[PDB]
Amino acid sequence: YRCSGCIAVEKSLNSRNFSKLLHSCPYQCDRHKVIVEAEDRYKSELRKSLICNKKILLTP
Amino acid sequence: GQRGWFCGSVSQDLRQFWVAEGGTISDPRAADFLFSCDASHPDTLRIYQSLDYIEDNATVFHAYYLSAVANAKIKNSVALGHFILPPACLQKEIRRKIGSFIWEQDQ
Ligand SMILES: [Zn+2]
Repeated sequence: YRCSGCIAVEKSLNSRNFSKLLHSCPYQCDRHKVIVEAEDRYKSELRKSLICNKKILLTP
Repeated sequence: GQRGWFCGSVSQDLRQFWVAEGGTISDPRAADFLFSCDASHPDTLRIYQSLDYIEDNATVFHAYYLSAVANAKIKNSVALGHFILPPACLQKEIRRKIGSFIWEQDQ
């Protein structure tokens, strides 16, 4: 049974490698599909907060 | 070589186990493993709102990962992916989306 994060037993896998591991994995289980999509939403909103704020202007 | 930090809200038991067993153990600010037993208003927020978290260079794992290993044979099995600790603002919806029945899938 292949599915990154559920077979995440190999040494050297850590908090810096892990996020990229799942994203690179052709087959993902439902639990990790959900968590990933939830985390991507959070990360998107941090970015879009920085670019939007309420005062920041876009000017050359 | 396994560096790892722990937020304030972590059982000293778990920290002790990390010290006792693993790769070369060290616990700096940045580290290789990010452990926490909380995601509401502890030190962990300083991970979630770092650029590393935004740029997929930081995943927080629940420190009970160490409990699971301590109660495993040695270090085998106990995949990390089961202990992903997402921001608390997500957890309410993560649980529901996973728990829901196929005839529901509300979103
Ligand atoms: Zn999986």
